[PDB]
Amino acid sequence: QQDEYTSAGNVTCWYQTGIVVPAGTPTSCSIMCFVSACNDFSVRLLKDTPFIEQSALLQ
Amino acid sequence: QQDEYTSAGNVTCWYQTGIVVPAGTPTSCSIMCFVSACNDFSVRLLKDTPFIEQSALLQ
Amino acid sequence: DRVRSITLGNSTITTQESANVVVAYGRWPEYLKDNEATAEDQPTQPDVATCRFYTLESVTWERDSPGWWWKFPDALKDMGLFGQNMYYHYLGRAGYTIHVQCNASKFHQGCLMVVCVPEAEMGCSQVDGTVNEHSLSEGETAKKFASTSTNGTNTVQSIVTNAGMGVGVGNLTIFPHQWINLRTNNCATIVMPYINNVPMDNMFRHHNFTLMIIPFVPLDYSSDSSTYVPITVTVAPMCAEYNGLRLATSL
Amino acid sequence: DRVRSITLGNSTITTQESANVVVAYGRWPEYLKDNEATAEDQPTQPDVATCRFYTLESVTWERDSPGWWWKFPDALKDMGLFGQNMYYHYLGRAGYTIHVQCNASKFHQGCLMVVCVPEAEMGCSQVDGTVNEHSLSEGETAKKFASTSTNGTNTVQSIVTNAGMGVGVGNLTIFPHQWINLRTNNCATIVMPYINNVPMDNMFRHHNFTLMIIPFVPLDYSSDSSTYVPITVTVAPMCAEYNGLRLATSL
Amino acid sequence: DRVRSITLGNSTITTQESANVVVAYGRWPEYLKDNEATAEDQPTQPDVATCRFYTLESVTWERDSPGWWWKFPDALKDMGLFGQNMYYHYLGRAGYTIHVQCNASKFHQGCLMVVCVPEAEMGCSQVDGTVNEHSLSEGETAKKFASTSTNGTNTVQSIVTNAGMGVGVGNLTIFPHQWINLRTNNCATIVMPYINNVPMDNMFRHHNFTLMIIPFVPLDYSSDSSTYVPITVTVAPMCAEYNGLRLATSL
Repeated sequence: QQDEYTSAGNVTCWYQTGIVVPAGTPTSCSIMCFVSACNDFSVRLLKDTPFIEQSALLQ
Repeated sequence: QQDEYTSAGNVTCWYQTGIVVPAGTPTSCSIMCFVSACNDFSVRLLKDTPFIEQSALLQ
Repeated sequence: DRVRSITLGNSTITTQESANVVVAYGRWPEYLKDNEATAEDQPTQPDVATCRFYTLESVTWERDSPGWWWKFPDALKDMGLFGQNMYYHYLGRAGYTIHVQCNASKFHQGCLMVVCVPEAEMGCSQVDGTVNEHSLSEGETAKKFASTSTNGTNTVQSIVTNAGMGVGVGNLTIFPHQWINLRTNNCATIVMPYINNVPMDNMFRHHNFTLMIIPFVPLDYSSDSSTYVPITVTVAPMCAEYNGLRLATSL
Repeated sequence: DRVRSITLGNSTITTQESANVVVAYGRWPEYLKDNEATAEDQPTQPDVATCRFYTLESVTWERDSPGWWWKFPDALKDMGLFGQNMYYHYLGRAGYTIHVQCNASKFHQGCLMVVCVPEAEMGCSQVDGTVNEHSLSEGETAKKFASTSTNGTNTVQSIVTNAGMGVGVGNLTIFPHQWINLRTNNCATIVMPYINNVPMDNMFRHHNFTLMIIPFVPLDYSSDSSTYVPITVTVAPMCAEYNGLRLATSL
Repeated sequence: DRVRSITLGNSTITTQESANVVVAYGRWPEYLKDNEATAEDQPTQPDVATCRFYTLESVTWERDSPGWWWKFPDALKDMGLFGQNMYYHYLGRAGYTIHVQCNASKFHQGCLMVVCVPEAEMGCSQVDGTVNEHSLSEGETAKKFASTSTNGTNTVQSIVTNAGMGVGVGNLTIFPHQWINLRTNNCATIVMPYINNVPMDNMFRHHNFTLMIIPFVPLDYSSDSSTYVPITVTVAPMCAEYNGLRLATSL
């Protein structure tokens, strides 16, 4: 639950040259992004998650 | 300063088959040519060059 | 693996999209040996003035093109000193390196067969008739296969399906050959040794082999791709020998 | 053989279509040694805060584009801690790695020359005049070569054929250079050592080298291919040293 | 490195644009051992009549296609002798090799995810309801994911973003998977071992795994490029075993 004291920064992307295509090709393209953790990664202090909830039993 | 006695010949280029392109490509293309000397090359008899000249001092 | 360089005499060919090289029957050209010779005079061997690449004139591959053929020798009788050595001697002997070039873009399509046929004897369009040499060959200019059955006198029966020899054209793969598939490669190369039933022969009287170029898949392209696609042949003699020097013949 | 990776500091560049790397005269950058120094105070060497890739702003390659140039240093004087170390010292020294990127499709065409010229002294469009520094450089923004002879006062004579130096533009291959041929590669890389007649120098007063990007074959394309094709430069200093610490200068 | 050949039984697959092969969890299929068996009768092992590639029917990838799924087994219950051995026994066991093919030109674009999900239990579009087996599977014909929330009775809730399981579709990479990126490769291959909580099981009652094909980047093309682009699946069982022979069941 990050606050201003433990902030980590930002990521940005820019055109270094631009996209060049020949005739007969679609002009627009798309990029996809994947995330994962490295081999020095770890966590601690177990807690309950805020993503699941119920209003009564039998759910 | 080559004369008819020390002539060296000529160079020519021709289509061996022709240029073939698919649809969606520019038809015209261009070729470039570079010149250099081999490892058996040499010169002699120093002289002044005819490419630089002046009409008065301070030039 | 696709790049190749061939040097002969003062000529060199480079290529960047070659398949391989066909050596006709596993035999490279070579000179005549002593236990196989019959002519007794000392032969001449020019060795760089004759053994080099000569380029013929090009043809235009169109959307409906049946194919082309040349006859060897007699396509090199006006080529430098090879032709001059042909005119002054009675007997000659040589192998060959053939190189066919045709390039196109990745948006074109088509497939050519390049084949060398030894002793390709041809028939006349009139069955009660005989052929003449003008209908067989035009030197460095190519003869053209036809699209249907031919008629009239003195022309060769040249519908492509029979290859002008009374055979099926799909069986010509029995001879030394390669393919030019426009999506794969852009050149073919065949190395042919001397093939005959006698050790030497007269080069004006006898055609040793015919070169055939036949498209199986026609040329196709789309909206604004290049329309002009040429094909070019280049031939180099190898281990050339001559015997029987006299005054120059006249055709 | 075409894939390359370069790491400096906290920055990395990958490429999948590179030709090779040019090392200017066979010499890699290095620090100043003891038997070649003249300044006596201990120098500072930041070593990861200054030696890393900085990216400039991009230009648009159009169908009729004459070319562009930058001056180094003075194009990196507002770049992080390299610029701050430039402002507080009297003497500096560094080599560089330059990387130019421009990608396009297999249906485009064009050819660029990327060249680094040491001590590129330029002339004014008025022959009875002198140049000023605004006409020589705009920092991270590029100056533009022209299409014809230039006129008016205070501008540099910038017709591309003379490269603004009174030479033939086709001879610039005497300097360290590479080519970007759109059908072959999409990036150029040059490693430049420190080149001067003195071991250190002031970085605001002296331009050590000019970077020129000149298209020899213009950009061309067809019906509905992409029209926007940008070019991007990225530069990293190497073995950076500073001497003579005082208060910060002001331009 | 991109060419591959796979032989099983009397069938062979060649490919010239493959990425690699995924082995589900580092485990290859194998037969059941003696210290893990519970059923006592001698099992049958046909070994070439069942372990071979069977091809299903193809689907058409259109510009707005949500995706497709199949259930295994029950997609091979009418395939040769594998299906016949399924109908006469009570217990069966097998691993699989899956191969998905989709080719296109260098002027097309698109990206597909190919994933195998063990025990893919699905939900009904009515939340106070239960599913039936016709809505889960149609044998060799594919079920189709949807574009929005589904309604009506007896159909599966099939909006692609939730994958019909109540999860995020971008996390399905936790399972064995590959990608088909039209500019990179044209086929995917996954080798799946037997995965269950019991050593054998009945093949009509239990779906062991679901195969999902989901496009993340839709298919796009320009003026006169080909519009019809099909996708094809081919599956081969491996180390197939059966137990409990009786009369043939009837569905």
